[PDB]
Amino acid sequence: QAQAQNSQYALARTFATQKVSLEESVLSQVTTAIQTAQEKIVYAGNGTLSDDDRASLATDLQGIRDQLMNLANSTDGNGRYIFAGYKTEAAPFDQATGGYHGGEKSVTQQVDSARTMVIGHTGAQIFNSITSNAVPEPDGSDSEKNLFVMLDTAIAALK
Amino acid sequence: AQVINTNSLSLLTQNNLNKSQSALGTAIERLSSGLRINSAKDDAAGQAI
Amino acid sequence: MAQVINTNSLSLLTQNNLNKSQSALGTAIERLSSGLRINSAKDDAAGQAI
Amino acid sequence: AQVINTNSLSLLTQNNLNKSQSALGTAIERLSSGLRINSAKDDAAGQAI
Amino acid sequence: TKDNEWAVYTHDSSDPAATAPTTASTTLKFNENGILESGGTVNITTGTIN
Amino acid sequence: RNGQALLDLQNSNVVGGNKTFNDAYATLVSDVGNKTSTLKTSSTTQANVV
Amino acid sequence: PTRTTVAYVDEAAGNIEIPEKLLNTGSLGGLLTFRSQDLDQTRNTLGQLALAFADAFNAQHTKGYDADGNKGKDFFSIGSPVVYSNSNNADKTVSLTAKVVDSTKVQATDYKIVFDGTDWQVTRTADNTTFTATKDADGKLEIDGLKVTVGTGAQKNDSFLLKPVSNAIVDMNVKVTNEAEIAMASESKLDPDVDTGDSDN
Amino acid sequence: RDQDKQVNIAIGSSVAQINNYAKQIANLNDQISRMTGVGAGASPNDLLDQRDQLVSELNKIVGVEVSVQDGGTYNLTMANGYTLVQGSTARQLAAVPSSADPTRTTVAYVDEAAGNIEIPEKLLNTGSLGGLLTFRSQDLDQTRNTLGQLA
Amino acid sequence: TGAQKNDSFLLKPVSNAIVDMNVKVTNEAEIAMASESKLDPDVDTGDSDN
Amino acid sequence: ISTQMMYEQNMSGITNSQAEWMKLGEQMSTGKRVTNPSDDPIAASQAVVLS
Amino acid sequence: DRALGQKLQMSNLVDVDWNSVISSYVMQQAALQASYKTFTDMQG
Amino acid sequence: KSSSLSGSLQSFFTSLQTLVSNAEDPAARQALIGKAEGLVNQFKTTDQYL
Amino acid sequence: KSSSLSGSLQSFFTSLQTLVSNAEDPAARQALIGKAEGLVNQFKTTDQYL
Repeated sequence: QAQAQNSQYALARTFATQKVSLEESVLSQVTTAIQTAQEKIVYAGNGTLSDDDRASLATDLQGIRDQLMNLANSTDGNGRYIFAGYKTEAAPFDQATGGYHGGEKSVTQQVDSARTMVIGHTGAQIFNSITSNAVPEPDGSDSEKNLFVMLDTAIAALK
Repeated sequence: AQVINTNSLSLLTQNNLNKSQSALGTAIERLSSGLRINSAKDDAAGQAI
Repeated sequence: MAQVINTNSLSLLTQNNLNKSQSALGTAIERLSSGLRINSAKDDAAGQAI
Repeated sequence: AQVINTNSLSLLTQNNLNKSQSALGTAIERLSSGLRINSAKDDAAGQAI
Repeated sequence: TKDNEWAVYTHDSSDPAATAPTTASTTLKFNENGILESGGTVNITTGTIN
Repeated sequence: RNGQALLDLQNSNVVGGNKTFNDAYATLVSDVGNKTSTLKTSSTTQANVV
Repeated sequence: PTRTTVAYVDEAAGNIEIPEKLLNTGSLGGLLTFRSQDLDQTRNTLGQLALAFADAFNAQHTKGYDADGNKGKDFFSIGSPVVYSNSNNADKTVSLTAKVVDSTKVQATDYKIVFDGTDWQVTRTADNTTFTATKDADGKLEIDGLKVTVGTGAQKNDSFLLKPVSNAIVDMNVKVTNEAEIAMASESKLDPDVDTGDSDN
Repeated sequence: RDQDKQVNIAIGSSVAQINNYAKQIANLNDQISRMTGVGAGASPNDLLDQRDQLVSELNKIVGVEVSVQDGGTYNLTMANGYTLVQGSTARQLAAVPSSADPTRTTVAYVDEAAGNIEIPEKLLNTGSLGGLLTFRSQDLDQTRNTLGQLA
Repeated sequence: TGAQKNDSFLLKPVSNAIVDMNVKVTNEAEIAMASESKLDPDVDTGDSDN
Repeated sequence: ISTQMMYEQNMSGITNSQAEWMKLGEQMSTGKRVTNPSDDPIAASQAVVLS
Repeated sequence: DRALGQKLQMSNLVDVDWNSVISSYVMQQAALQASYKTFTDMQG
Repeated sequence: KSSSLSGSLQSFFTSLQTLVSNAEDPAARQALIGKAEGLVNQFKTTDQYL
Repeated sequence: KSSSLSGSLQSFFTSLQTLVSNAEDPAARQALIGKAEGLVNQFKTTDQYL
């Protein structure tokens, strides 16, 4: 019984690793994307552009926005949407509204007799939350949470 | 595995080599041309301006 | 101390050490190729963020 | 009676040996020439293109 | 088709005149634990040849 | 565009209504695995008995 | 009434039963006591094991939903207890139906139950512990993990034997040919305001 | 498809074999009867063990039941069904293409005065005959039809 | 004093300390760092109070 | 009894241990845990999904 | 990179361990060698 | 040990752990009910021997 | 010597050091939680083995 139980925990641990590793690379690309987004917005701030240059920059922001949204909707090596929570069978977001459609519960699994571990970071955690080290809005209005709302609003303002 | 077939480490190193190659080619291309910008890939907005 | 797992113990205990060593070897070769200490999400959790 | 070796293994291995040799010959050809396509069907569409 | 009770039929395979009807030769009965209760006696007859 | 339509089918759950082609093949694989495993086991167990 | 047993003949009274405790000599006695004490005890132990499994399984299995979205369909079939009358009792038509409520308290033993004239005595035939029949609060028998119905026209010394686990394995089988049935999710695939997707484990 | 066609041949040969053994056992019953009748206590130790040996071999051919009778004769049953051999009397069997699917082979037994009732693949599925039959019917057909289906 | 004369009792203090023990915190905002308060006028802590 | 019993026990042991020897030979020559779906079928199913 | 990860996953899926199987093979074949000899005398 | 009921239960719960990790796997669900049938096979063979 | 209370506890305090350097940081704040739980894991597992 003991040896079998150790094997069982070994398999559960295997699968936790399996998910987390792939999530790592997708998130790496996510962070690079938003970094270049920040940089582009700095240039959006420059006030010596020709208005069509601002529109061009809007087109580049649109490219970046599309890339981010592509990353968000990604699946795993079984076709399961990784960022869906439990709803791994369906596309979790909408490229129009920026809405989130997955289950806002993370996925759970136990790997050893004590460590019960979470391996699925349902999208709302990642793209619709700000951590309490929150750069606040200077006017008292609620701080934005939806990355896509931010970038779409900026694209509209530029265009 | 079974007779170190399809070794991971070699493939990993090959990928890192790919990245180094790309960086090298970019640098030589810019240094040779005399421009920081040679295609829309360099600076999309700057190209237009 | 009867063992088919002895005259076998000897062996595995060797295989385990080889596994540990080769894991370290892979880490070293990967880093030395990449030119970075931080490659995964687990070279440095805090370092990733900073 | 199924156990009969009949050099099951020897044949077994050999099969795999010639398969590895097939792969090795592909590799050596590509290595010496520099080409990825030599037969008609290393890749037919890419060959035409 | 009735737990503790069965219906039983008989035939003579050599005398074709013993054609079995749907009428059971006898019904058999069982007590509160499955032990024979009643019903198991009958006399059977066939034609005779040569 | 119709070519894209054909490609799209590769993901679709048509066969089982909830199962696609590929997972249906995987289902066939698991069915054979289940049987062969259970029957191997039972065969050897009864073999020990005899 | 399901056994063979060794009896001696009296002058004209016929056949008499004697305890295997009396006939425990050489081969015969070895056979009887092996089959009764060793073999039936192991039978009842394996029966208790099988009992709880399928049952304690189904009981927890009911809680979840399955891949079609319904409340999952419970897994195992299992053999039901059998109770026996003893021939010398008054009536030969009162079969005491068995009554199961708790598979975590079954005990792997035969039970002898007797109606003593004002109440009942119960015993576990391996431990042979004697105790007056615990009842439900409604006039019927209770024993640990099993419960039993009671007759009416009982003899003074009406003596029953209960087998709560022995028949368990004989019918036990998988009732689920279809993979969709398994109660995997904790919530429905089809409830209006909760989610389980395909992955809720 | 060819693996179905292969099993049909063995089914036929095995039915021929069950017919072969049944007669041997009948002659053994009769010859034991006569030998022990003349013996007046002399017991043909070899032949009795021959009876049991042939029984056991035939038992492997198919699901078989055995029992002894008054005098010393045997009864043999297709346990799922009925008793075919009693006294020195043994019945017959034949190999037939099934009524529902004449493309596949199945066994027909005869209660000689009653008829050669075809037994399709249902009851036979234990013993080497059954070993062939349940494989071909449950395993092979389900496989072929699932390949054909998702397809 | 429900105990009778020389009735005995047994404390095994840490026999289940580890088994019971669990974590009670998940949020980044949860951890206590400042040496005094932050929601009051008579102190200087800021957020970076370590 | 004991003579035929000895020979049969010996052959049982040899046959089994031999059958072991062939399995590991197959695994080594192939380079794999599995080729047959009775080796580890679940692995093969998740393998087709991965493919 | 996604392909690299997938290929690694497959690799661990299909293969066991290098040293484990070679070692167990060698030992067990030694034991088989011994079993042969045991029978060889047993027939006496 | 082919008769080891433990072995069968261990295999069944291996199936269960693998399904628990991936609730979707048709293979694991189907194999789990298969291992249940093998478990009852062990049970039945032991019981019939007794 | 890898799996030991010493190693996990050393790591926990090292994480706390990186935190005391950066009271504000949410990432460091969270990373501390994980190792804090890992101590729970080690304690539970060891005691349970006893």
